[PDB]
Amino acid sequence: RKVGERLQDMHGWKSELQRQVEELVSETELLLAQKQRLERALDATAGPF
Amino acid sequence: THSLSLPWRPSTYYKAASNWPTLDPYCTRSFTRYTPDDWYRSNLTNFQESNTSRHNSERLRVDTSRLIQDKYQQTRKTQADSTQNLG
Amino acid sequence: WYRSNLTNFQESNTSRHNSERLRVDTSRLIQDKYQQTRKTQADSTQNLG
Amino acid sequence: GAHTSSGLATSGFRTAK
Amino acid sequence: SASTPETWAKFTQEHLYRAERERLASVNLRNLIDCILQDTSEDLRLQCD
Amino acid sequence: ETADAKNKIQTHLAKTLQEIFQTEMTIESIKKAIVEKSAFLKVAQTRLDERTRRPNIELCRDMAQLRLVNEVYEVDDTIQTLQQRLRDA
Amino acid sequence: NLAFTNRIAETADAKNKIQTHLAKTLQEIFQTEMTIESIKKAIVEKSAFLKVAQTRLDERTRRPNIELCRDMAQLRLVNEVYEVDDTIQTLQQRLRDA
Amino acid sequence: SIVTDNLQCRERRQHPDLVRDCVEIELLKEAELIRNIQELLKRTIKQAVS
Amino acid sequence: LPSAYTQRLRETAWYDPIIPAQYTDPSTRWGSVLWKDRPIRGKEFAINRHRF
Amino acid sequence: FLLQEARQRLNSDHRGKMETLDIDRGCLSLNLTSPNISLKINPTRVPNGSTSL
Amino acid sequence: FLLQEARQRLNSDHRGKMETLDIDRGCLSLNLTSPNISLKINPTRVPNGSTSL
Amino acid sequence: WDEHDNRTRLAERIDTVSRWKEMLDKCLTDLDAEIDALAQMKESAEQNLQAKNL
Amino acid sequence: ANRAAQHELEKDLSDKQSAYRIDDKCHHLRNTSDGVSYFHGVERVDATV
Amino acid sequence: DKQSAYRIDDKCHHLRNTSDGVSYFHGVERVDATV
Repeated sequence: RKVGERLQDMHGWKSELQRQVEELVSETELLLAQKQRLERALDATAGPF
Repeated sequence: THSLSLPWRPSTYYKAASNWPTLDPYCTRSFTRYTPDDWYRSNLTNFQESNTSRHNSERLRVDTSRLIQDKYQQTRKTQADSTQNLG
Repeated sequence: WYRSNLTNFQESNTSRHNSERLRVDTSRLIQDKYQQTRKTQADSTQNLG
Repeated sequence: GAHTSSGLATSGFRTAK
Repeated sequence: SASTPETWAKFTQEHLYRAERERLASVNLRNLIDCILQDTSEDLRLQCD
Repeated sequence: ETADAKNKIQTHLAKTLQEIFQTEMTIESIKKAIVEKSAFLKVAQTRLDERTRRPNIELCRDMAQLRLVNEVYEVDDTIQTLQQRLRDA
Repeated sequence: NLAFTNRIAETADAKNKIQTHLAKTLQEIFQTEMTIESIKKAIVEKSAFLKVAQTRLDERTRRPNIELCRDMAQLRLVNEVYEVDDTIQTLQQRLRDA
Repeated sequence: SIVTDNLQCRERRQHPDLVRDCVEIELLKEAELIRNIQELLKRTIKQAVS
Repeated sequence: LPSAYTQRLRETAWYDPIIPAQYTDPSTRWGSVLWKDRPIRGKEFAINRHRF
Repeated sequence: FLLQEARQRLNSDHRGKMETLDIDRGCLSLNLTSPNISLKINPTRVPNGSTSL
Repeated sequence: FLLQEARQRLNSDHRGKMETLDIDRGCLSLNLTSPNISLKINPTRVPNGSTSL
Repeated sequence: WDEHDNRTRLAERIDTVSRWKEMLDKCLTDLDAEIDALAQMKESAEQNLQAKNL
Repeated sequence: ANRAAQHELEKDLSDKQSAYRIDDKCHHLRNTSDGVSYFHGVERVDATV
Repeated sequence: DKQSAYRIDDKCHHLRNTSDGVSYFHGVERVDATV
C-alpha cells in the first residue's frame, strides 16, 4: 500500500514537468517566428535608405 | 521524520549535491555493513571519475594553447594593417 | 563666444569634484573592507582553537 | 615577494600515524 | 540515500518556478517586439509622407 | 582675451592630466583589493569543505560553522561592492 | 589467518594505486593553474589593444567640416573594434570553462 | 625529484619501524622549501623580461 | 580591400546595414545555439562541440 | 534595387545553412557517457513547419 | 637523472627558438609605413656574440 | 627590388627556424612520455620488492 | 558486560581521534598555506547529526 | 585646413600601444557625420 501511494504521489510531478516542457516549446516557437519578422523588417528598412 | 542511522552515510548525498548545488540541505531536523562487491564497485567508480576529470582538463589545455597563439597573431595583424592604412 | 567658455569651465570643474569625491571614498572603502575581513579571519582562528 | 595570491593544491602526503 | 521527501519536492518545485519565470520573460519580450516594430514603421512612413 | 583664455585652458589641461594619473592609480588599487578578497574566499571555502569529512557523531552544528556561513556571505558582499566601485571608477 | 593475508594484500594494493592516482591529479592541477594565468594575461593584453584602437578613432573624428572623410582606415578601425570584442568574449568563455 | 624519491622510499618500511621520526618532518620541510624556492625563481624570471 | 567595404566607400546605399558579412565571419549572426554542457562527475567536458 | 533584394534573400539562406551545420556537428559530437544526454519528451515527432527533402 | 638533464637542455633550446621566431616575424611585418622607422645609431654592428651557421 | 629579394631571404629564414622548432617539439613530448614510462617500471620493482619481503 | 562497555568507549575514542586530526589541520590552515582551492556550493551543502 | 589634418593624422599614426596618449573612449562606433 505504501509503495503504491508513493507511485500515486510521483505521477503528478512527472505530468507537471511534462506540461511545462510543452508550454516552453510552444512559446519558443512564437518568439522564433517574431525573430524572422524582425529580420525581414530590417531588410525592408535597408531599401529606403 | 528521520531516525537513528547510527552509522551516518552521507557519501551519495555529497556526490549528488556536488553535481547539483540547488538541492537544499539534508539534516536530521526533528544492515549497516557493506559487501565486497560494494567495495570493488565503489573504488572502481572512484578510479573512473579520476581518469575522466584528468582527461577533460588535459584536452582543454591542449585546445587552449593553439587557441591563444592563433588569436594573438590575428589581433597583431589587424593592428598592423590598421596602422598601415592610416599611414 | 562667451557661452562656450563658461560651459567648458563648468564641465571641467564638475568632472573634477566628482573624481575627487570618488577617490577619497574609494580609499575609505578599501581600508574598511581590509580591516573587517582581517578581524573575522582572526575570529575564525580563535574558534577553531 | 610573498606569494599571497597563488595557492597550489599539494603537499608531501602522509596521512596518520 | 540522497533525499528527504521535502528536499526532493523543493528540487522539482524550484525547477518549475524558474522555468515559469523564463516563460513570462519571453511573453514580455514578444509584446515589446510588437510595439517597437509598429512604431518604427509608422514613424518612417510619416517621414516619407 | 586670446592670451589669458589660452592660459586658462593650459592650466585646466595640466591639472586634468594630474587628476587622470591619480584616477588610474585608484583603478589599480581596486584591482589589488579584488584579487586579495578572492584569495580569502579560497581559504575560507577550502577550510569549510575539508571540515565536513568527520566521523558520524562528530558532524556537529558548531558555532564555527554558523560563523563560516556568515564569513562566506560577508566576503561575497565585500567583493560585490568592490566590483561596483571598479565600474564607477 | 590466511583470510587475513588475503585481506591485507588486497587493501595494500588499493592503497598503492590510490597513491598513484593522487600524484597524477596534483600534477594536472598545477598545469591548470598555469593555463588560467595565461588566459588572464591574454585578456588584459586584448583590453590594451581595444584602448589603443578606440582612442585613435575618437581622436580622429574631431576633424573640420571639409575633411570629414570616409577613408579606408575608418572602416578598418570599426572592423578591428568589433573583432577584438569577439576575441575578448571568447577569452572570458574559455576562462569560465577552465 | 630526490625529495619525492626519498618520501616514497620511506613507505616500504616495515610496520613496527614505519616511523614518523626526525627525518619525516624535515623531508616535508624540504619539499615545501624546494617548491617555494623554484616558484619564487619563476616569479623573478617573470619580472626580468618585463 | 574586399568589396563590401568598397560599396560602403561609394555614394549610394548598396551595402549591408550589418557590418560583418557572413562570407567573412567565422560564426553565424543571431545564431541561438551553443551546445553548452554541464559539470557532472565522471562524464566528460567537451569544449567546442560545434566544430567537431 | 532588385540586386539588393536578391542579396538579402541569399543572405538569409546562408544564415540557415550555417545554423544547420552548427546543430548537426554538435549532434554528431554527442556520444556515450555525455553529460547532456537524457530521456527526452515525445521524440519521433514531426513539428508544424516540417518540410520534405 | 640523465633523462631530466636532456629534457632541460631541449626545453631551453625550444624556448630560444620560440623567441627568435617571435621577433623575426615582426621584423618581416615591418613595412615602409610603420611608425617606428628610424635611423639607428650604428648599422653593420657585429655584436659580442658571433655564432655562425 | 632589393627590398623584395631581402624579404624573400628573411621569409626563408622564418621557414627554417620554424622547421627546427617543430622538429624539437616531438623530442620534448617524447621525453615526457619516456620519463613517465620509465617511472612506472620502478614502481613495478617497488611492488616486487615488497612481494619478496614477506 | 565489562568487555562490552570497554569496546564502546574504544570506538568512541577512535572517532574523537580522527575528528581531532581533522580540526587540527583545519586550525593551522592559514592563507599562503599551499593547500587551498575553490569549492562551489559548500556554503549550502551540509550533513549534520 | 590641410596642416590641421596632417598633424591630427600624424599624431593618430604615431600613437601606439603603451603610449602616453591612450585612454578608454566609448561609443565611437554609433556616431558618424561624414560629408
